[PDB]
Amino acid sequence: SASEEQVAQDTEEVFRSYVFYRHQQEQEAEGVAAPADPEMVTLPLQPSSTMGQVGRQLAIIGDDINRRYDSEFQTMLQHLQPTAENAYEYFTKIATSLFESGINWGRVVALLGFGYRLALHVYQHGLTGFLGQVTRFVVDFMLHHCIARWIAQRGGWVAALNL
Amino acid sequence: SASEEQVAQDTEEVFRSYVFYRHQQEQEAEGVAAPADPEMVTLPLQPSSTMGQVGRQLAIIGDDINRRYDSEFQTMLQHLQPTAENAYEYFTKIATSLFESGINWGRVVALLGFGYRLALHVYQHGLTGFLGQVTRFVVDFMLHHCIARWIAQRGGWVAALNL
Ligand SMILES: [Zn+2]
Repeated sequence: SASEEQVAQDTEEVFRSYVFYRHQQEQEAEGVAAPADPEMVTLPLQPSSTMGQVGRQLAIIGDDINRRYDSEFQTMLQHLQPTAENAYEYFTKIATSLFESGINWGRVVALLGFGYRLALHVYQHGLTGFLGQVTRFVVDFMLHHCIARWIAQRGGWVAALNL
Repeated sequence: SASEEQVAQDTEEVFRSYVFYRHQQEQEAEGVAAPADPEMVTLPLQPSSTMGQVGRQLAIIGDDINRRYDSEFQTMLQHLQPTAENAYEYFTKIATSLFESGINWGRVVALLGFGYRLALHVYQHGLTGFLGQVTRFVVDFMLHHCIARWIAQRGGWVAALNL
């Protein structure tokens, strides 16, 4: 019975954990061809917590289902400028488009995936210290766009461990 | 009878307008010794709107009452690093401290003033495209820390035109 508030708070850990494990997965799948981002290795993590577990499962299942959203995110970000303002504008546009026709778990994973790709792009183009900002983009968007409320209604982030 | 939501939305314009007029004021008071930030000149503005008027009044009255908060902000920011993460951490710490003992209009102006100084510091140390991010720091903090709710309870941002 996680409240909307609690779900909204949980998203920070879910996203950090998703980023960490997705990046570990990419390193496993790509080896030396994996895009480097040490920020994604050293971020705060609590692996055995529930939300740590959830982000990790979302990273594993996204490897399969998020493939097509990803391949585009990767093409369509190539053109983004590394300022905070461009980042935010681009984030808001894509995230709004993702949810225009409603919310489902696959689109939740897609948003996390987009956050991941956005954060990695801006880092590669020299904007350091911005991973926390993308996490904030995600947490806040999920809260104000009633994604947190939706999740809470499905049983909380813990409901994702079943996917 | 502006709702909490509406007040929260209004803060964007109030802050942009405050920044614009405060920066114009600084240029008037300091001339060539005024710190340069063209971002503060070219930001979106609607001068005859209510919130445009409110930000402008807050800029004028802050010139007198915010002097001592400011002089410190100016010293205490000198040490801040121009990453988004440092910015956010420093913003959150100071803004939380400002409101620890409650909310009043002078502390509202102080927060806008801090936003102003933070935005100008990071710009001067080379972080461009970050003014919108500081505006977002302000808007969101006011909403989640029940400042918007407080203002709404006082009659909305329009209640400030009397100060
Ligand atoms: Zn928010």
